[PDB]
Amino acid sequence: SKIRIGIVGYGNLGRGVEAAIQQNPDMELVAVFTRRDPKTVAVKSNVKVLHVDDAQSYKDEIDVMILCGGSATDLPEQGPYFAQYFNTIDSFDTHARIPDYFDAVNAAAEQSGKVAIISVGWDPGLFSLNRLLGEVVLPVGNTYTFWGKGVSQGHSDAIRRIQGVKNAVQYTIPIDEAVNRVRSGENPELSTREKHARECFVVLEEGADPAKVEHEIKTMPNYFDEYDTTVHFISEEELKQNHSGMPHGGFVIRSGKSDEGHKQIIEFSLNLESNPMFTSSALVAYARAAYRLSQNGDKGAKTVFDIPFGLLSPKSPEDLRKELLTR
Amino acid sequence: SKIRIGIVGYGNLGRGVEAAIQQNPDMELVAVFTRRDPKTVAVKSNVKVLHVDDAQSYKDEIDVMILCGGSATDLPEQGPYFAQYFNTIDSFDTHARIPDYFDAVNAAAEQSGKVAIISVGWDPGLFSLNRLLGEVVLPVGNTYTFWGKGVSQGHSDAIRRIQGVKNAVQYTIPIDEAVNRVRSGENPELSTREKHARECFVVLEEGADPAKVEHEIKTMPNYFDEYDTTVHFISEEELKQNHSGMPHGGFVIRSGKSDEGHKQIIEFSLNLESNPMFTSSALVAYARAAYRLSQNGDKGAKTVFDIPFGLLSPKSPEDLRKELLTR
Repeated sequence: SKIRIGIVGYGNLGRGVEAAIQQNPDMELVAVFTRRDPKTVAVKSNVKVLHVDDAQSYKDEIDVMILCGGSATDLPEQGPYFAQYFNTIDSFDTHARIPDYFDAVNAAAEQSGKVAIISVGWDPGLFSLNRLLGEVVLPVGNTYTFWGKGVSQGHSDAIRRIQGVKNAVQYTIPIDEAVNRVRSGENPELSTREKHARECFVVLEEGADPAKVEHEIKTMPNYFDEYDTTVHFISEEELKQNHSGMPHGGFVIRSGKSDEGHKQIIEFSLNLESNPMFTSSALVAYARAAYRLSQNGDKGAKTVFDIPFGLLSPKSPEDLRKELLTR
Repeated sequence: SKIRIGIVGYGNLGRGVEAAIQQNPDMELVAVFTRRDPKTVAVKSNVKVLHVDDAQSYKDEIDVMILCGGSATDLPEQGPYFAQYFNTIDSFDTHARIPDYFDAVNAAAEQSGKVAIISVGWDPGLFSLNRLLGEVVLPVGNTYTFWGKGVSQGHSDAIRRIQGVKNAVQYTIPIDEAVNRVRSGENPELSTREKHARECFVVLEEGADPAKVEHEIKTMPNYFDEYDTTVHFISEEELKQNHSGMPHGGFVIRSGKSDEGHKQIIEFSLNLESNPMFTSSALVAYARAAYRLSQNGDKGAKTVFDIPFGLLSPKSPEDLRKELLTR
């Protein structure tokens, strides 16, 4: 029998999960859940769409609910809410709130006897795994994480909420000189501004003051005041033509030394033409783990740090040992 | 209380473990065990050296025994032998024997209620993890593993067993063109001969026939006949001067696609100035896991596929969530 997946939220992430389920034949999409009236949400695979208030009635129809919502508002409620009725996966990515979200999700999942895996994706998720690995395998050394080149939704949206901006896309861009110094094993000390540049393409509103927009962008706290930021005004057509993708990538590098002074370097890198399609394929892999864990009577909140990779595969442990352990 | 480690075999690996223990303050090396008379084995940290026949008398003195022997003959007996009396880690790397070694070690570890983790290292080990990850995150695409540039002990030793060769060192070397094709997402079909070249430096015995040595090297089954192989005869002094390191490295790459055609690429790469120092730094990380698993009543044999990364850290699960989960 197939692992029965439900999706909450049908944004780029939910649409990404639906596509990943197409590539995971042990799985089937039973339902999509939305805040919206169902009738307004056109699901490509033509599965039933339903309102989230109905979801509790599907407790016995779904093995794993993959929560596709944002972290600022959707997850803080949805994580604990759905953990009461299903095993869940989410992409929660808010640094300062992780301990609280975890405790919250965990309390509900313990209560319900369900498995919740939070903060899955590539960062957090894959990259977090690699920060950890770097640090345990090479305890004397330094970890560097770089993001990009690619489109940051959050920074794009930040620019767009400026009055005077009609639309925008921002690229987060590792600065080469900084990545080469890391790669070449110099173990540099690097400030925020030395690691990433930011590059913005902006479509002005009628009557805007460019200089004022540029100024609000470059002096915005958190988003841009710590980085070299460039701004470029272009038309809507240009924004659609050249900046419609959601590529991204990055790398986690650990550079350390043996106790006899040998320079050792670990690098895990990603180069994605679709960020949300990637993130969502990870979500679905982890759903498999949540299921197998649930099936062995496990429960509670987990992160990627608690999940053995074998559980992510449909292949049996024997076949993994046979096929992938070496050569 | 420190985690109490014993080492069996004091070649490059065991000496690597000793160095890694210096970098892991939750650990202490209690004993080295050898086949040799102990008096012939000079341990740099001046820990006691003992004969392997003694080791059983040490079961209540050691938490984890890290087996540093070769896979061709030491491990196939040592794995099951020591798994009767301790938790063990090993680097078993013989593809075709893994299912049998696993079964053998597992039987003993189950019987004794001990935890054995086999085939740890960078390949197998880290790279195997990344083959697995690639494949579950990106189910539609291709995995490629390359090794080097670096010194392969096995191929060096194979050249040295030729009559007429006094000594040698061989380098396994990713062929650039093949790696670029993989990196650029072409998903090429690649033969053995297309992925790696082999490069040999050879110090002839007095009286040797160079042409004949060269011919035996290049037509040797398994080691060289499937590859473009070059041979270079040099002196002993040059071999000491320029070919004394044990560097190595490589990468595992998955190139896949979203169900909508987006090209996605995962790469995990290593660049090591000391292969054995690296491999042994991993063994010691995993020893930590073996101990935790032991302490929670777990038992039986494991591979890296069964070990959650969290268990490899000395930091609590809480501190890992806080610190490494993002940013």
